[PDB]
Amino acid sequence: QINASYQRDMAIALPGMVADTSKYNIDGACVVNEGDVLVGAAVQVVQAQAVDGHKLVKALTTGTTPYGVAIRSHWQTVNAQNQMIYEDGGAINVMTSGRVWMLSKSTEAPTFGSAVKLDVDGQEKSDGTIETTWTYAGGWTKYKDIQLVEVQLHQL
Amino acid sequence: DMAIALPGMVADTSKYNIDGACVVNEGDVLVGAAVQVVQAQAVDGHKLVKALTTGTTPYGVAIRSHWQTVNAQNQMIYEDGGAINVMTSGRVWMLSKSTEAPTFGSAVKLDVDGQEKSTWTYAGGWTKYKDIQLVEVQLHQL
Amino acid sequence: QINASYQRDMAIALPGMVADTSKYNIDGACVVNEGDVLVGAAVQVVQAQAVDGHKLVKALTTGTTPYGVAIRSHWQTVNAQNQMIYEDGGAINVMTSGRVWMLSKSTEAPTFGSAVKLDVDGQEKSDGTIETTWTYAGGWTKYKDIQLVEVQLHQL
Repeated sequence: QINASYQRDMAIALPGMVADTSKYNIDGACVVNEGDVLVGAAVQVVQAQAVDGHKLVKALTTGTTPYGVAIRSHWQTVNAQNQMIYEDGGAINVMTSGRVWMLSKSTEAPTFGSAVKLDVDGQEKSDGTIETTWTYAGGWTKYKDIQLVEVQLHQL
Repeated sequence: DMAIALPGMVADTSKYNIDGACVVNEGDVLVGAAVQVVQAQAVDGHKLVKALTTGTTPYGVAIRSHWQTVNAQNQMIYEDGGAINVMTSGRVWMLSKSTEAPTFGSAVKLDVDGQEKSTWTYAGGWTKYKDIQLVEVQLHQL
Repeated sequence: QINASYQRDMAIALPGMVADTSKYNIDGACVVNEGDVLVGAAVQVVQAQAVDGHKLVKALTTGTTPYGVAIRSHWQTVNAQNQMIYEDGGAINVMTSGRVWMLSKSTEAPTFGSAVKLDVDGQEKSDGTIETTWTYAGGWTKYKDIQLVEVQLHQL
């Protein structure tokens, strides 16, 4: 006959979400070429047009320098594979500097200020092959079986 | 006339970044001294700052604030257990122990107290105020 | 009689013009010393005043470190020699971070992300003897008998 009150907390992050409102820069004059990319994964630049002024990007592969991370957008993205993706032949929202949430494949929390190493598919890994100049921003969390890590980005 | 500058005060209005979600874990922090991140909580998002020690990587420089911190001394100080402003990118005046101005664009080195001994770079400002010998430092975020 | 209509396109850029509205930084507390500076060419620092605060700049020279690139302005520039120049003893708008259109004297288009090399006179050249931290941004065009190149400047 006694009443019961309960309490629940929200999750703090989603893949490809901008971590906070610090100094950031979005490179939005790019176009997806040769396939599709995942929100929360790194991309590489294929070529930059001399006159038209659009860069050509795709998912990261072996032996390629990353350029940025795709970020969430409720308008520019299409829903496929139960998640947000960017389809081929369309404008993309690439983040080049700032704090972002990234998909992870590691199993242990990282160290603040250490260098970020990626996997061959553009996802963070504690023992990846591709080396970057980015550093960890401190965040490390999970959303319903999806691991997320907070990454600091600076311009190339 | 007027004094030229004070420790912990931002030099110019160029690109700057200030992290206000921090707290002094232990001891007191002097305004205008470098700080380091002892522990960054993964979920809570707060950074525990401390005065620079031997063989550690600096993070930023504590700045002044007339409301966040008050003190009975002439010089401002951050008390233990209080929110702290730390600037991570931009030009700031800093405490120094050197006596001659170094070359412009040189890479500066930090003492064990958080001071400036004989990566951040020199910006070109070298003044004197009440025997403090401020130095102007450019901080980048890596 | 058959009616006719015509078409013509404008140019893309001008020497010394700011490329786009990405994150940039202009250092306006500078003074020109010992000579004239061409808009769209790199500059060097000869003395930074310790108390007054102004910086003394001049055209680039052999065995020196460049600081930035002067930009266009319709109020701070004098019209001499059928073009815009910065005269001696006047304030100059010097850019130290961002994308800019810069004078060039090479013959082949550059590759994205590679390092920039300068000539003795302060103009971009593919085999110059001066090393810079700057990179190429992909723009490469030509005004009337003038070559231009898009350059990304990082803060020194």
